[PDB]
Amino acid sequence: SGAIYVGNYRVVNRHLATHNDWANLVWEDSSRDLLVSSTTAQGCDTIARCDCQTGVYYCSSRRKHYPVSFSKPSLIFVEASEYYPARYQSHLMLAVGHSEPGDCGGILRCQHGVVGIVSTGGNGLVGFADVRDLLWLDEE
Ligand SMILES: NC(=O)[C@H]1CCCN(C(=O)C2(O)CCSCC2)C1
Ligand SMILES: [Zn+2]
Repeated sequence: SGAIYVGNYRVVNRHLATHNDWANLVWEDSSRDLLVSSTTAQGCDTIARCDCQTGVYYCSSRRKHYPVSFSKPSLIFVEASEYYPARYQSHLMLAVGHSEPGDCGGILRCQHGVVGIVSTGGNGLVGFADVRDLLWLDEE
């Protein structure tokens, strides 16, 4: 579990969104595994606006932050899970690291701020849903 809290937005994995998230919906995209809901309180996270390919992510199944090198956001084939069939997920970045079911929502960050959240795992790989292109998270 986990979310990004920027401005009056809460960014979560679409597959982990709550009823309150759907009842206060701003935007959602199944192909990216992302959903954004509105919040009453202002958040403290800042979004990175950069092309970094190195950063650090939080892994809840290890209680640890790990430095990683990650690929550029791309269209990657993801195997069937309890939440999605086998399909192409867009704006996904891969790295070598631990990610088991429950690690989704952990933040990946670089020197500029939040880059994205854990969205996929298994096989000694971890995939992150990028948020750096969502410029509207910085306004309204
Ligand atoms: N964004 C997605 O399509 C993910 C939905 C949840 C499940 N996804 C995963 O990668 C695993 O849970 C599969 C079992 S091993 C741990 C990682 C894919
Ligand atoms: Zn950066």
